Amino acid sequence: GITGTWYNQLGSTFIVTAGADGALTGTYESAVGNAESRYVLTGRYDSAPATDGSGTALGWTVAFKNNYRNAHSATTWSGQYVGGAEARINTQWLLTSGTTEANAWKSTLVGHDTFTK
Amino acid sequence: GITGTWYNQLGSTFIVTAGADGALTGTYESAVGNAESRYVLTGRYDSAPATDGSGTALGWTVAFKNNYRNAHSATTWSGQYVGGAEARINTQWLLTSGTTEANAWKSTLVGHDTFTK
Amino acid sequence: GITGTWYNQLGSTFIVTAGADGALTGTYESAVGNAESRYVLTGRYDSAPATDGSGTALGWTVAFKNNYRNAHSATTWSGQYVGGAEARINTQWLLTSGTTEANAWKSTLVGHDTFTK
Amino acid sequence: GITGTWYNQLGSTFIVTAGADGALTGTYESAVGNAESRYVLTGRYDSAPATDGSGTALGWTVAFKNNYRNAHSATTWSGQYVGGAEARINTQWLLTSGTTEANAWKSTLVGHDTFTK
Ligand SMILES: O=C(O)CCCC[C@@H]1SC[C@@H]2NC(=O)N[C@@H]21
Ligand SMILES: O=C(O)CCCC[C@@H]1SC[C@@H]2NC(=O)N[C@@H]21
Ligand SMILES: O=C(O)CCCC[C@@H]1SC[C@@H]2NC(=O)N[C@@H]21
Ligand SMILES: O=C(O)CCCC[C@H]1SC[C@@H]2NC(=O)N[C@@H]21
Repeated sequence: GITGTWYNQLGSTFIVTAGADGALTGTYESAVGNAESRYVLTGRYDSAPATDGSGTALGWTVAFKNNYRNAHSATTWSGQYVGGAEARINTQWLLTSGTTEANAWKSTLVGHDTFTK
Repeated sequence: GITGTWYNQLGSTFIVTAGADGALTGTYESAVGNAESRYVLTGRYDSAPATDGSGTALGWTVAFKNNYRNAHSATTWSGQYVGGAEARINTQWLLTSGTTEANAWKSTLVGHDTFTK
Repeated sequence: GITGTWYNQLGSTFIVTAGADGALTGTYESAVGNAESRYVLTGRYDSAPATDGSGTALGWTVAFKNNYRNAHSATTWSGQYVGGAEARINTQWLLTSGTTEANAWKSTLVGHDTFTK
Repeated sequence: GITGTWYNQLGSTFIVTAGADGALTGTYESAVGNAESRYVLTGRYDSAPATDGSGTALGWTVAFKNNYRNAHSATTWSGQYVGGAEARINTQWLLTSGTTEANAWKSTLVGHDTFTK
């Protein structure tokens, strides 16, 4: 279900593997922003969701540093996986950049991503 | 540095190790909500931040499922390590609960936690 | 342009008048939550947006109290208006409920609504 | 108890009057950002809050355009008034800037301000 290759609305690619333990591991490639090639991701998901048609809560983090460049930022996605013919992962994210103390009021962007297979 | 035992304004406890690879691993114990005992966390951080006075960007995730309890929820903290006169982690977070499609509009809480050692 | 009747993805109805002052006034009707009938809204908008084809910044508030009921809550929508053939208002919102101090950590939901005519 | 002159952690100044209907009217002056002098604000508040110790839900908007400047941006504050010894208004905010479609993913900042009398 959650494991596989997903794409959002900006065209970024989320490649993820959901493990026994509730662990998420894989790779993120952004189509936008100060980003090039793939980045490591890690996260967690609820490995025993409610049985009432509820979705599956999950979240993951990407620090946008790889061998090619470093944006000095990290993003976390919070959302849920909804399985089925039209499987989706619906999220909201927070992108925090390293700022000085004086600019910290402006260090965090908020947005929402929708991923489909 | 980031490795260590941190507490937030609620009294929750964040125990982390920062790997040289940009990995964050540890446990989280919440003082509030539908939680008891400790939860695995996993995250990422900028392992080569700027030194221009800027903080260190980081994020992590906790799914609130352990051997004791399952809240069917996942929270992500996005923020930055500030190495001022005091060690501090300022974050904003997103908590998403598993919900049916009907209730998805009301699935996600947002807040802000500050951590000191 | 902004002035008109708008509907979001949940089926809520936003009727507003954009004033010369940069004032937004109207009524809001939610299809979801603890709400019946129309509610008073007020907001503001950039009455002189960039000419580069950027959208128009705006926001508005609704306290969910009227003669029918009082949810002891208030939402604020923050976003931009984009004109043309398929004019749209894309927003993110914050919904804060009155709580005790002990429960302030869970007082605020976050979401996103997209409005069309 | 909401009416009056408030200051936040950044040094911004917030002058409000709460109307009986449940209106919020006033001016806002920002210590930071692409801002100078006063800005009209407007908003709503729960004029009939619970009487169990809960705060009063409120919200307000500021479009950062005035005689002096236009940032092509709007901020909304959502949160609650905690009355008593140290009157507080705890908020979270969304700041949206007019952008083109291409940059829309990065148009919104999120933050939180604490105001005191
Ligand atoms: O009630 C649940 O669903 C478990 C949530 C755990 C508590 C939340 S996570 C964000 C915030 N920071 C904390 O230390 N506790 C709350
Ligand atoms: O339940 C309440 O506290 C009052 C109803 C709030 C409904 C919310 S406001 C954000 C979202 N957009 C809508 O059109 N309805 C919901
Ligand atoms: O720079 C702009 O686009 C306009 C000024 C922005 C000031 C922001 S609004 C949120 C935060 N709280 C404040 O008191 N000031 C900043
Ligand atoms: O700081 C940067 O510019 C690098 C990261 C790129 C931004 C992101 S993360 C949220 C959004 N979703 C997505 O696929 N790309 C952008």
